[PDB]
Amino acid sequence: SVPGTTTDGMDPGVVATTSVVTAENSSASIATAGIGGPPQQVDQQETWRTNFYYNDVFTWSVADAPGSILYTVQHSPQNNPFTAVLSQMYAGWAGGMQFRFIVAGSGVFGGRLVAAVIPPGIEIGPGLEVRQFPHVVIDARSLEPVTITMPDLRPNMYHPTGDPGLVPTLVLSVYNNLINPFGGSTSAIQVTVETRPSEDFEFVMIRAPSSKTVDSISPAGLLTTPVLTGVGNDNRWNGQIVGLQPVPGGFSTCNRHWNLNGSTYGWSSPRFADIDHRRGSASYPGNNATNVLQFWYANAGSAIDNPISQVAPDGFPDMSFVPFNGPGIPAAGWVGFGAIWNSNSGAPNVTTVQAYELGFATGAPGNLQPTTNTSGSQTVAKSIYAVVTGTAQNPAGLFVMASGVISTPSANAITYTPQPDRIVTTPGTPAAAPVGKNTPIMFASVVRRTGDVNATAGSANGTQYGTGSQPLPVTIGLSLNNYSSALMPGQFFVWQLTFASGFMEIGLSVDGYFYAGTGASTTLIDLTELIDVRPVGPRPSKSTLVFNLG
Amino acid sequence: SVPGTTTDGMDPGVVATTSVVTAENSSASIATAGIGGPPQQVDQQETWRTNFYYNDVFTWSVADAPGSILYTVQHSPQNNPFTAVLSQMYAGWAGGMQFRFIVAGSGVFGGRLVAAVIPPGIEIGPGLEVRQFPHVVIDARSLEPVTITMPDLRPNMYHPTGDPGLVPTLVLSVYNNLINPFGGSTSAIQVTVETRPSEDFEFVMIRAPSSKTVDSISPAGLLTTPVLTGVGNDNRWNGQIVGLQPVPGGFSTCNRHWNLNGSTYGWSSPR
Amino acid sequence: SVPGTTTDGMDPGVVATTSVVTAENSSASIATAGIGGPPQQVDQQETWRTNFYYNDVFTWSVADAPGSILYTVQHSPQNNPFTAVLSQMYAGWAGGMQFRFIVAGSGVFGGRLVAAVIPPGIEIGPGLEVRQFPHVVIDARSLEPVTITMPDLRPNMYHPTGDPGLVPTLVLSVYNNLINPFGGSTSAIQVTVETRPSEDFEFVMIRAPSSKTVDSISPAGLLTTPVLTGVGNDNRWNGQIVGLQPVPGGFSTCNRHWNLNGSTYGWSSPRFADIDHRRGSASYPGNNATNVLQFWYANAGSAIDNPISQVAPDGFPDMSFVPFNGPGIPAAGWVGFGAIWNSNSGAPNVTTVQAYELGFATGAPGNLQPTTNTSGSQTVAKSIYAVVTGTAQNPAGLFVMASGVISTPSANAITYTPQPDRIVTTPGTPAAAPVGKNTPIMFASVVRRTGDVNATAGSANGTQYGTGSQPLPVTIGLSLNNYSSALMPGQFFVWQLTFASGFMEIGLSVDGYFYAGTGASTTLIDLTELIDVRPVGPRPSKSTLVFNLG
Repeated sequence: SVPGTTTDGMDPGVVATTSVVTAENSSASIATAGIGGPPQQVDQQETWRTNFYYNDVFTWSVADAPGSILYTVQHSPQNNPFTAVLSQMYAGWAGGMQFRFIVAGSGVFGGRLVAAVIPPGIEIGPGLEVRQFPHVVIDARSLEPVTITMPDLRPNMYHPTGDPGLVPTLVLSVYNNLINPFGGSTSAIQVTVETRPSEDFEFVMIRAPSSKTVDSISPAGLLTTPVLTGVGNDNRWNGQIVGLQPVPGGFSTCNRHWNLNGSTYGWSSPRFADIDHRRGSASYPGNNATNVLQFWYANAGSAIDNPISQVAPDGFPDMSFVPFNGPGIPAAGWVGFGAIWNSNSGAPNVTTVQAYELGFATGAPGNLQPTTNTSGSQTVAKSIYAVVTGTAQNPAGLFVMASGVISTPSANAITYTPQPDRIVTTPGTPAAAPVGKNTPIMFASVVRRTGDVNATAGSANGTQYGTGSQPLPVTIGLSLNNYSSALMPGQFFVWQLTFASGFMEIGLSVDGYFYAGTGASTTLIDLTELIDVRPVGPRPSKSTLVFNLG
Repeated sequence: SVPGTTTDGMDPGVVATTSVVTAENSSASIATAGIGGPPQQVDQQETWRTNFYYNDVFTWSVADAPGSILYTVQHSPQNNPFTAVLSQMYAGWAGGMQFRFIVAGSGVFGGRLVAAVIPPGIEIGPGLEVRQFPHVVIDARSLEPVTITMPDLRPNMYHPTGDPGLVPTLVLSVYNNLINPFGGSTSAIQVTVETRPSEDFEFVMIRAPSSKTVDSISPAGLLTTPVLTGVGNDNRWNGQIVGLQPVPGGFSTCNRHWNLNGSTYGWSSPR
Repeated sequence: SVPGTTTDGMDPGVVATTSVVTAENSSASIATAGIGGPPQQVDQQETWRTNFYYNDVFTWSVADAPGSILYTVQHSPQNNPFTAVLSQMYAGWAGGMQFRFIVAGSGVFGGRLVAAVIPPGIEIGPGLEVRQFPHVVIDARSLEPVTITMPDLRPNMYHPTGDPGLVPTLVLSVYNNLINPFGGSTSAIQVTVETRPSEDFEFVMIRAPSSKTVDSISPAGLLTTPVLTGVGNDNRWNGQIVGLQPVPGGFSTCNRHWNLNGSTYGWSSPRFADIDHRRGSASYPGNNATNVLQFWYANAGSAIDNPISQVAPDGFPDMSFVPFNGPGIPAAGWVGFGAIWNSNSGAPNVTTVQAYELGFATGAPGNLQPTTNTSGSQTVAKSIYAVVTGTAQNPAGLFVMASGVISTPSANAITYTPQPDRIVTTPGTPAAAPVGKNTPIMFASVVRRTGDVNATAGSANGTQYGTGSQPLPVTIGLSLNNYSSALMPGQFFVWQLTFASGFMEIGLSVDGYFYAGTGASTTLIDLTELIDVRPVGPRPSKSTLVFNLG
């Protein structure tokens, strides 16, 4: 006898068929994937083919209404961890994949789940009625696993590895409300999804692995475990990422931000080199030239140095200029050490070296006001400390070092200084907006300031944070590879961030912005107990990313 | 007609073989380990090798997330009591070892465990994912015991007792969260691990009692009963230890402090 | 009929046996790799198993003496491009591999090659007599391919994927001098090596690919094509790598340099953050405090801030201090913008902001002399331009920004400024020395200066170069992973850099230094027409790396 309480790795449990799984589909799938040649990696006795391996886990609570979606997977060789390795030596794939669900509940629970394979060409999200497709209904009291097969319903004769085309989507939604007849704090059970290729899965043509690599067919390898723990910086301050900042209002970052199409709207390369502009006018107030505040300005659009955009010099911060006058230190400003140099010889001036506040403004000879649009604006520098003399040369130049620190009027730290009310954006960049319970996030790094240059993380004076839209390895890999055929609009590419106590998901839209499903919470995420990052793949944007840190 | 509520000492229960237990692994283990001469203590009627005996017990809480480690042991003679007695009497070993798990829960509980055998070269830590190995899943409502045999996967021809080298590792983690539908104070059950050598386990060379090398006898002898309620002094002062106090936040002492690997970072020899 | 002039991909040509290939070795290899379980990926009709795929090409000239080694490969699943993909899902391997040699010569050429499989435990290099092993002799006039099989002569019962153990080595040396009876400029032919697994090759256990990944078993993925073209920086100046600098005398870099054991001797993390030191004495000369040169110094060894070494603060340059006085700009110095800050509050001073030269010196109150050893020395800063007033506080602090520029006394550029005569090294770091015709190389990046801040690559004023020991992605990946069981001492890990016109090899020693076989040439390599980088694996250090750029 074999009890139902212990299940083998190769045991499928009960096999739950659906009208979408037909012999005609299987025979047509084999017969027309044969245009790739003989099927490859089809040995039935291989260990990667015979066992089920983990794909996901999800929670089913009593508050989950009938029709609400709990699980959604897209047909891919990236669901299985071993067909994802084998796809790096083959140029195509076809066939189906089995999905084994193990429900972890007792015999006292009620409520049921429903499972349908959704054909390609149908939008996946809320309002998709899973119970009016051909479906299967699973109890909460299932002891044995329930494996359903996802066939290859494809309009192409095989899926190329780079662009697969249209694929089905397996949806597990709530059929009936899960009930606990006991009543109390214990109202949730868990369902584990595992996966294994079907008997008619195959790869079709071989190809050299030095062709389109793992970094060009999916953005799974961009956001790996050392990137988010201690190695990757951000794309604004070049500082070690120590957290995530949820932005419930939404923001819009243009500079050093790459979308999933391999394009940018900014004026900066994916690197932190210096800001060097030629022929911008420099000036200094009054008639006396001792301890004066050096000023520099140049119209946006006349920076003919960058092969990416003519708006601003490379590495210029996309922050509005905060106005200040006299010997008063401004609040929340990008300042960076630099100098004024004569354009005719390239020689920097001896005495005009200071920490210059860099930003975007509107009227440089008159009243200095901040701005966000680059149109009709100008890139404006002005030193925050005293400079002896000052170059009043009109064709003069400005050279400012790459990384920047925070201007703070006192020793005490302030909030994260690129707030969305002052981030400079060209006309045309799309904005990150909260979709469902998923709010956009930034990537906080500890950035020191001009009030305490000894201030580190956890300083008793107060810790200072600067935020970026993307990690630098993420936007470095996004500029080098194109992932248009990896995510439709209205979809996220989700990773899982396992922590020491909890676990929580982030997702990347086609715009390039990252999202965590935290709702309206503004509390910074610690990112210190982060142990593991793994990808799970394309998911709907209107499906809440999980977030529990307790 | 045993009802399943009472299990014999020799009864394994349901045998769950993942993908590592193969016949020709056993054949390539038995034939190869003849480099230690004739195999010793191989009599499959002796009671020390036919019965399951206690090794460890562990607690499965409702707060243990999926993927959390509950019970991991490297392949060793030390996972069995009588094999640990005989391992000081011999200088090499080979073969597998069965692990019988008995879950102490009623039929009202829910949640699953996952057990895999990890191959010898793999590093075991935070990044190891155990459900993406060939595994077996065990329910919290298991009445009969479940036996998972870890075979002897090895690149060496046998395992020296002082330097076994690369061994496989049985890893038992949480597959699904443990659920009590009542809630309340009861939030943890217990699993007892019994152990018994496999059909192909053996020793080879004899050697003098108490004489091996690396993997020095685990430091169970440096901390005994009197240390706390008798002799035994401190590092800064020479007084009896009257209590322990927990510091929230941590500390750092590097004067008379020696680490697992014998080394000090500082002055002041321990006297 | 099948002519010998056209050969199939699956055609082995003639099969050249050796006494090292025996039936007892094959049967023992199968019978004892069976302890891993059933053999995996052993389907004989698979396309990756049946075809030969490219491994290497090498040149055989008339100047190559009898006994000189032309080709050397180590037994590995990294020789084949498809067993290298399959090794990411398996925990072990065993069995042999075939090597197919196609000699490209006419029937007018003379001379012969010899081929032996060398057993493990034997040193590979010059003076290894291949003609006194069991061997096979191949003409220069061979029309059909010659395939010889490399058996698995192993003392382990299988090779684990991470550490394989002792493996054989296939050596192709010269048997007889290649002769052209014609005489002239055409004195070289080419031999192509291809590879295919043997019938008894296998993988033994499956494992999850999220285990020890491709970046931990071999350093092949560290030096990839975007790293050396336009993305990677260097570990000294954080600038885009535009070339390689051959150093025929040898050098020794300690700071921000990681070896293959995952260890460093430097005082810097693999990142370019700022230099922040507490309690170093600051001073300024004379009694007047206008336009004075600010000075700062602190003894090396009293920087209690770094969790890696107490020698110097994190990010401090390993360059000797070049002395200067008065209003004279020094030559070839690390200068970086910074300030002096009061240690009791962390507040930077308003007026002491300048471009400070940073270096290592010996006597700070007396005569400032340069130094290379860190022992008995001190980290010394001194501004290169005028600073109003100056903090004379003994417990004061220094904060200098991360990246540095060159100090140049005129507008004109100079040689690459971290010359090996001034690179600061702790006592204990090993030095890069020329082995054979292979000389160590650095990684030149265009670093701008204080004489022309508009100076870029190819400037009519003159281009300025700063060199580092390693690329930043290479030393970032070397700190995260340990490759002790990837290269024995006396070996290089070679990559191939294919250019538009030529192709040339670099190799990485266990010390962490890179080598190119260029002899005594000091000419900088252009690295602009670099199109492809691929790895080839462990090779002897006393075997000249190829170099032809024409």
